[PDB]
Amino acid sequence: SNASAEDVLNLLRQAHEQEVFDADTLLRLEKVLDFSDLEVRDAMITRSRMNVLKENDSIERITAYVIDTAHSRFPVIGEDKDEVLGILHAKDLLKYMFNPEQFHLKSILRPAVFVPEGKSLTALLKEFREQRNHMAIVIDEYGGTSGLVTFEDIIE
Amino acid sequence: NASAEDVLNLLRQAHEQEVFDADTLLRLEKVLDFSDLEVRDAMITRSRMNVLKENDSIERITAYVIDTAHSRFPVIGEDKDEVLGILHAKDLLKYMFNPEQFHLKSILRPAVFVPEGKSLTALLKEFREQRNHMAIVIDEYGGTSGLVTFEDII
Ligand SMILES: Nc1ncnc2c1ncn2[C@@H]1O[C@H](CO)[C@@H](O)[C@H]1O
Ligand SMILES: Nc1ncnc2c1ncn2[C@@H]1O[C@H](CO)[C@@H](O)[C@H]1O
Repeated sequence: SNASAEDVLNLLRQAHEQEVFDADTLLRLEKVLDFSDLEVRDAMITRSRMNVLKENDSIERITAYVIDTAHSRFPVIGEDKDEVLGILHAKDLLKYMFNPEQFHLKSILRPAVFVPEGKSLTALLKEFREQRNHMAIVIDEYGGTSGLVTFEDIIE
Repeated sequence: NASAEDVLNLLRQAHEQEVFDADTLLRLEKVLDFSDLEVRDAMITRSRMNVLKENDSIERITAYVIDTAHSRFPVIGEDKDEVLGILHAKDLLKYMFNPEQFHLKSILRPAVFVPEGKSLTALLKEFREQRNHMAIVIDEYGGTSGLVTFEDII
């Protein structure tokens, strides 16, 4: 026939009132339902607001910036934010705890995963869980950087 | 029981009607089929926990943290039945250019403790409210049973 999320909601609210499951479960199911309507667009941090690291910055300046912002992962850029070279994970810096003089950012930089703004959060979540990924870079329909999106932001 | 099955097949029907996609269906099914789960069911058991000893040197701590590659670690005193707090790996960066100043306890956060028989559903809720990611699971006498993470229950 034909249906809406509304019909599913009624169906579930019904089961709860018939005590098939409890209030907390009901809230969890409705949250999943609401989540299914969302896209990367809805959870991303926009380009002009991302905290990034410059390709050629010193270990001292990188480390201070990482501590200051307290993030765990950072896009690393070349000329500007439309040239993302990779992702640095804050804790990969600890490899240089005792030999900072040997710091080589390219030695610890990981490749960036790219996604479009229209991608469903359910697909993104599945891919984050599979790839053991935590951050993706969001690309606009022309190849430019639209922003970034994180696992911790979407599981909120 | 007949209540649960029924809710399920109507969820599948809503899927075949384009209400939501297969990925969502999976999430919904999981939240149901597994709504009776407890912390006990998702925990990393005591022997498999990767922990830090309170008095280990910055060298030993740092190598272990890099090797196991977790982002969070219980910190213990005498043994695993004495958890003193949780260390976030990135907080070690505080000592990058002054490793001689290392004081593990200055970067140690309070541990949260939960019972084995707590529902995952309730735990999930408390993790989200508390902006918490790890809990230490304890038995009926306060002994450590294991640890449990947001990652593992979602
Ligand atoms: N490298 C980054 N640049 C801009 N915002 C971030 C970055 N990493 C995490 N965030 C956001 O800040 C919060 C805490 O890090 C996260 O929930 C996320 O929304
Ligand atoms: N301190 C720790 N000791 C043992 N396993 C952990 C620790 N922190 C996260 N994990 C588990 O390692 C896996 C990868 O993060 C997850 O299943 C997570 O639960």
